[PDB]
Amino acid sequence: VVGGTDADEGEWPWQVSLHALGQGHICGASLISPNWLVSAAHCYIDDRGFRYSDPTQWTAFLGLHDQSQRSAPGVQERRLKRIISHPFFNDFTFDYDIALLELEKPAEYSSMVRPISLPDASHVFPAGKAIWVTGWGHTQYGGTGALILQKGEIRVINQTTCENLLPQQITPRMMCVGFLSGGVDSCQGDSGGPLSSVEDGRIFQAGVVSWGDGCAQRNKPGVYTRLPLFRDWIKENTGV
Amino acid sequence: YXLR
Ligand SMILES: [Cl-]
Repeated sequence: VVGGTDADEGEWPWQVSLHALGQGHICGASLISPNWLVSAAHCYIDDRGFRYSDPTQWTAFLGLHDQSQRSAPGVQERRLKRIISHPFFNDFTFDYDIALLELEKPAEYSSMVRPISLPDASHVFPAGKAIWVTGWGHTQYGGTGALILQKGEIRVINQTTCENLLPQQITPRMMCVGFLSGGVDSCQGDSGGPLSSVEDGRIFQAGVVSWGDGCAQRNKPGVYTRLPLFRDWIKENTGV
Repeated sequence: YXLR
C-alpha cells in the first residue's frame, strides 16, 4: 500500500498473509469462514523455479500484524489443502482473477482472527464510494514491502472512466478503485487481499487486489476483482 | 495482451 498508514492491532482481522516456501510473504487473502479464504488466482500461477500453483508450498498466517513477528500471540499458521482458481481465469489478461483457498484445519475466531462478510450478488459499491485496502505490499512502486500491515482509504471509480484510463485492459469483472490524483493505492504484495467497505456498523468485502499500472500514479488507479458477481461460485465451491 |  502506497500512501497508507499502519493498521491498529486487530483492526482488519480478516486480512491474511500468504507465504510461499522459502520466499516470505507473496500475496494477501481474506478469511470468509473457518475453512476458506478468498485471494487472487494470479498468485497461484507457476513460473520457472517455483510452483505457486502447488497448495502444499503455501503457508497462511491469520491474525498477523507484523511480518517480523509471525510467532506473536494470536497468530494462527495454516497449510492449504487446495486452491480453487476460477475456471475462467485468464493469465494473459487477468480476467476472472479470483481463487478460493481451503485451510488444512479451521481457524478459531478471536480478537485477531475474524471473517469478513461477503456481498450478495445484488450488492452494489457505487462509483465515488470510499472503501479501504489493506496489505503488506510495497509502499512505493519498486520498493520493499511493509512489515506492519498498512491501510489506505480509496474511492470506487466509474467503470467507463476505468476502461478509458487503462484501454483494452479492463473487463466487467474488474473495478478501478483509488484516486485519479494517485497518491494512495495498493501495490506489489497486496495482490489477493481484500477491499473492505465499511458501511450501520457493517463491513463487506468489495473486491480483491489484482493489478495496476505502476502504483499510486495519477490517472492509474488500482484494479480489483469485483466480488458480488462471484457469490454463487463461492457458495457452490465452498458451501460458504 | 501480456499481464503476467
Ligand atoms: Cl476523499
